[PDB]
Amino acid sequence: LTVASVLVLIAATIAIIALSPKCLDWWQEGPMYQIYPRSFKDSNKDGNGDLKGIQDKLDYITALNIKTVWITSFYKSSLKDFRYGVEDFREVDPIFGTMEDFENLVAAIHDKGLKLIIDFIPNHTSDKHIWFQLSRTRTGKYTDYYIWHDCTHENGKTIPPNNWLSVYGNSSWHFDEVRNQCYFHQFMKEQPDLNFRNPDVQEEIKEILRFWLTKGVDGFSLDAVKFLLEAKHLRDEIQVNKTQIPDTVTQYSELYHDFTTTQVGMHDIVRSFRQTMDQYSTEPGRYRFMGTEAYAESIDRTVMYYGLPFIQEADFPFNNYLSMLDTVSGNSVYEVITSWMENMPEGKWPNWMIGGPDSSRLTSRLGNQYVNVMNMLLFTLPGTPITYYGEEIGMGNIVAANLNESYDINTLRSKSPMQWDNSSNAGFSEASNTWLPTNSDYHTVNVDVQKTQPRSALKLYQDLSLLHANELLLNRGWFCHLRNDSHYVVYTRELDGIDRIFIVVLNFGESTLLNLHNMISGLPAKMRIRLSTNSADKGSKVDTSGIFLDKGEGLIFEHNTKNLLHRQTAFRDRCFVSNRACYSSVLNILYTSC
Amino acid sequence: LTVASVLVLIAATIAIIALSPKCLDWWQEGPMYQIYPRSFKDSNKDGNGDLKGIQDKLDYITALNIKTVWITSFYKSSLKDFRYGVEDFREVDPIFGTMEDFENLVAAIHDKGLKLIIDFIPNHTSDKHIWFQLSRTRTGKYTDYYIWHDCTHENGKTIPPNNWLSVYGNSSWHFDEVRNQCYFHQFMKEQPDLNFRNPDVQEEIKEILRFWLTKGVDGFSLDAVKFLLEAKHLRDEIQVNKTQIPDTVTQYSELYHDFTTTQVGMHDIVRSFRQTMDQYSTEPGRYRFMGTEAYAESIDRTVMYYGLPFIQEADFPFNNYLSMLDTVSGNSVYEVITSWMENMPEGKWPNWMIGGPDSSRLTSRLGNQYVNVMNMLLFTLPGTPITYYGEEIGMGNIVAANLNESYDINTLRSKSPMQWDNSSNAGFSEASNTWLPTNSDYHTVNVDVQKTQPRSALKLYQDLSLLHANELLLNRGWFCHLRNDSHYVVYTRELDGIDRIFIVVLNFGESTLLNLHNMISGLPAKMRIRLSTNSADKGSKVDTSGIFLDKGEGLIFEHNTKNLLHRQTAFRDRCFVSNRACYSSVLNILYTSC
Ligand SMILES: *[C@@H]1O[C@H](CO)[C@@H](O)[C@H](O)[C@H]1NC(C)=O
Ligand SMILES: *[C@@H]1O[C@H](CO)[C@@H](O)[C@H](O)[C@H]1NC(C)=O
Ligand SMILES: *[C@@H]1O[C@H](CO)[C@@H](O)[C@H](O)[C@H]1NC(C)=O
Ligand SMILES: *[C@@H]1O[C@H](CO)[C@@H](O)[C@H](O)[C@H]1NC(C)=O
Ligand SMILES: *[C@@H]1O[C@H](CO)[C@@H](O)[C@H](O)[C@H]1NC(C)=O
Ligand SMILES: *[C@@H]1O[C@H](CO)[C@@H](O)[C@H](O)[C@H]1NC(C)=O
Ligand SMILES: *[C@@H]1O[C@H](CO)[C@@H](O)[C@H](O)[C@H]1NC(C)=O
Ligand SMILES: *[C@@H]1O[C@H](CO)[C@@H](O)[C@H](O)[C@H]1NC(C)=O
Ligand SMILES: [Ca+2]
Ligand SMILES: [Ca+2]
Repeated sequence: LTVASVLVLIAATIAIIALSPKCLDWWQEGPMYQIYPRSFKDSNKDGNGDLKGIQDKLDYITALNIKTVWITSFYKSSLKDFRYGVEDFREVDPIFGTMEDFENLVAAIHDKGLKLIIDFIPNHTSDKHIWFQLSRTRTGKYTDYYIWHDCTHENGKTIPPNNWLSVYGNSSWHFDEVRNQCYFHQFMKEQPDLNFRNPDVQEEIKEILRFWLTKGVDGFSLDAVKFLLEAKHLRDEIQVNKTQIPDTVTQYSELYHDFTTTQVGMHDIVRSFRQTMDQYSTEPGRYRFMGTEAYAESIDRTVMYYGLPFIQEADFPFNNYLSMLDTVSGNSVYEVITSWMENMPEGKWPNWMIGGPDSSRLTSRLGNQYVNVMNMLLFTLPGTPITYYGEEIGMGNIVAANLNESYDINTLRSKSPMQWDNSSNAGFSEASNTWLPTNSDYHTVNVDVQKTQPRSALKLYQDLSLLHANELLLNRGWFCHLRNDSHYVVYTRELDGIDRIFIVVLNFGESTLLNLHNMISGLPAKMRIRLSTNSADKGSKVDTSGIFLDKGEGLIFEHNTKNLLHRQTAFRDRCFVSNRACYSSVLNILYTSC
Repeated sequence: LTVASVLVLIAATIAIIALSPKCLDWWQEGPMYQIYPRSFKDSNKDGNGDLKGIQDKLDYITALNIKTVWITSFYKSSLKDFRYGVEDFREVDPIFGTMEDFENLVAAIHDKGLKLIIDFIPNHTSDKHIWFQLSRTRTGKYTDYYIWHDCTHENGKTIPPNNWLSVYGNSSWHFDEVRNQCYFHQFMKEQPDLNFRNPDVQEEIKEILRFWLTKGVDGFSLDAVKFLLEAKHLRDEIQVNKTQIPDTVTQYSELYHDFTTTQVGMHDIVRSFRQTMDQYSTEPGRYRFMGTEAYAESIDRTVMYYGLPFIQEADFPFNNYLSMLDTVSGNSVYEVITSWMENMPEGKWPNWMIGGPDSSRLTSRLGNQYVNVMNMLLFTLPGTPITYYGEEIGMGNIVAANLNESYDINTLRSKSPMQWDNSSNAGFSEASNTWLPTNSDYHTVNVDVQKTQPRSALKLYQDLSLLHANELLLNRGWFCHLRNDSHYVVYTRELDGIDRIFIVVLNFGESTLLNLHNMISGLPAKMRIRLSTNSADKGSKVDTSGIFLDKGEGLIFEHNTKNLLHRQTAFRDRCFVSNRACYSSVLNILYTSC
């Protein structure tokens, strides 16, 4: 009998190994906390943030159950704004420390189990770059590193070869008196676009990627992908106003950009970036993440960066939606969620971010009442929640100050220093005359004040990430949304074998009442609030038929049943999942077939 | 001692297996002989060629050392010309036999060691197709199988949504009175373009590919790849003449086609076609070939179909060059060869074809004197030589006849029936009033006459394919061309370890004399002609300094030396190879490292 029982065990183990799904990578589980390196924490007492200040506050990052950091671009740049025109990719600016300060930051990050991500701008460079200074003199192989074209430039003004306009001004062809030819920049006067059609240039970007990968940056995040390649035929773009007179079109909005955005072969360059990073992802635990971050485009063009089922391009493109939305309601939020889940290919991992560097703050664009409900929506979605720095608490925008450095007046309100304490400059730096004035109402909004008091908008961010990390329904579960309303958004998170669902209700309306008996069938007489926007109500009792919800109010309901909505014939076109799996309570393991 | 000698043998075998390069596939070695199914051979005595007639003449195909057939598109088509508008992809027309006649043809081909290739047109369909007849009525899923757009069509004339013109006429948007909407065809009034943005349509093409792959067609050959996808924004194309008045542009030449050719995502559809055929290529000997056949475009766009080093797209695109060349000289032929070898990525397999269906005959475009020299150029190049039907001998064009069927007046001169015998209709068919009049001078030009007489332009095609198949220098060897001349084209074929080179000299001039001592160094006082255009110098003696060459004269010199040009520092930018390998005379095996 034992001789049969010994193989029945080996057959059981080989079945578990064959039925166990692939474990979620570090970029799939755990939220991200995007950090601005200049407005997070200062250590050397100079006025600007540094990489050492992020290492000192590393314990606070783990306190929020954060997995990845995604530090914003920190390079030796002559232009700190406008897509971060870099003049030296291998070196770091005098600010943010030195190369040794960066090596100690990534090492301390790996000791606490965290992951790092750095921004990468392969599209353009700076005017002070060693490649551009050698290109104007036609020195060696660098003579064709940029898009150069012969243009006429007489006594008074320059004439571009075409009407191609830059995103931040006029005349995206500028003339220089050294090379006597116009160069294509498309972003700014001091940001020449790096010609990617040169095989030498495409290989030079590989050396920059491998340089940081050996340091252990644990992935990249491309900035401008759709501006890589342009049309070889320097033809004029189609104007939006056909009757418009020429010599007047100077705005990037009044022009159809069909020859300077998303050209043939642009994705193949993105496909080659993943192939280079794949050489460093051979380790079982050391996987490399790659983000495209293509903003200001339609939904069908964003989902193209996910790749094809037979060729890998990128893990996921950064979800620009939910950030440009100024006025939120039941229909605007529902349209954004369905636009991403319906256009994304199946088996991919979505993502969501409420705010970012080039966007207004949450409480300044939506309001202080929507800070709690938007944080729950970020953690109750199947995608990877991405959080901006200072977004876990309610940090308002600041007025535009006149800085001597070349910085964008707009989109600078989000670069305010992090409010740590209630001391001078909100504890961001012990020095005076900081690079940006700290927000005025910092004595009432800071990490130290919100930690000591209950019912604050800091504990809600803590237990949401804890609920997202501990519970398996939020990590890898189905997403079944319930129709469309203008005063409430309700969706259900479920998984096979759990015998328990999560009902998330977000108001986004005007203090209306919800009847849960009209949306989901089979709910009992009473249901418990697992997580309330106002902590004073967690673990309370509310009946389904009639729920009092305020403006900025959101609830999470935990119901025990084996009546998952994803199994019913009605909820088949409104249920999405990335990794279909079945849970087993008896044998605590993940199953594919069930 | 023996205990050490036994492992020294195993170490030798495991070294040979590890150093042996990959064997050349069936599409890399052996020439192709493209056959027109309607003008090759008739069996049922009806007037038109059939697939059974190709089976009867299969022994002649093997007599030319031909590896692949590449039968031109033979489907149930309502339009036999203009890119072969098909109305039924799963069935065959009444002509060319039935489905059983095709199954007996592919089976007889595999018995003689030959390979088959069929043409595939996934771009468009016919008006009588079951998909188009079901699309005009909006019946089920077929309502979006074609590019439909709402257009105005009042009493007198239709108005297209844009100025997009077809390749064969005006107004590539036509109106139908059933669906009351304009459909996009881009080729002809009865050739609606199949909308590929529909996930259903892209999957329906997979079922057509798998249908023929189970029959054993041994690969496909796509017809129109650059016309698959179009721009979703129905914007007007840029006119070549800016001052041109609208309502007059009706020619495909006077318009820049930037929104209807080579769109973003077109290659991804081609990448998916190879992924479907890869499921049938798992066998070691049963490999599937895929050709793109993108004509009328630049060289940088044609080499993009070769694929990337990390994703396979196609084996090789069909080389449209060397066919549009009407007047041949030393510079026109040299530019074509260098344009393909310099733009093609390394490790790929090139190709060459002198003529085709949509091109004039060789002796009618170049002359009867250039028939012999162009056949040698096809077999002395590293690519896969592709030969049109009737091209091995000198077959002239015919005058344009008025046929009752919808056929193109031009490009029909190449569809003349094959001249087999000197009987009625040149032995093509025993019936009268054939579909196309056989060329008049068939009593002097036929396969039977050229076989019995020596010094004909049929034996030169036989021993060239024999020399290309037997000798390894022509199969997989280096290609080092010697500078540029206007009265002779000289290149050298060599391989490491052979200790012997092949010097090919083609005149393409006006009966000039060549001094071989000025081009290649190290040649002896006398050299032998392995293969000559005029089959009389085969084994003669000619000194290097001074060689008498006529207008249509070509020579192959076989020199024994270990001074290969590809090893010298001067001939490094003019030497190309696909599979770099080293030969060993002692051990008759192929080596990678040497
Ligand atoms: C165009 O050039 C002029 C001259 O500097 C400048 O004042 C103007 O701001 C430019 N247009 C835009 C939109 O920046
Ligand atoms: C822009 O379009 C409008 C037509 O609606 C008209 O003002 C004109 O065609 C254009 N404006 C100017 C100043 O030309
Ligand atoms: C800062 O916080 C501490 C404790 O919360 C408090 O005692 C102190 O009065 C505060 N100082 C200012 C300037 O707000
Ligand atoms: C739901 O969506 C449709 C179209 O988007 C809209 O017409 C309808 O008013 C919406 N229903 C509610 C309750 O908002
Ligand atoms: C345009 O339409 C007219 C009407 O049939 C036709 O005669 C003409 O041939 C068309 N143009 C071309 C280039 O075919
Ligand atoms: C085409 O271009 C030429 C200018 O070279 C001129 O004839 C005109 O602009 C165009 N022709 C017509 C008939 O409009
Ligand atoms: C055809 O060929 C045979 C042998 O070559 C010859 O005897 C006969 O006279 C020829 N007939 C015609 C009509 O050319
Ligand atoms: C070779 O090519 C160059 C440019 O294509 C041309 O100027 C030159 O005349 C050519 N030399 C000969 C002998 O044809
Ligand atoms: Ca660029
Ligand atoms: Ca099409």
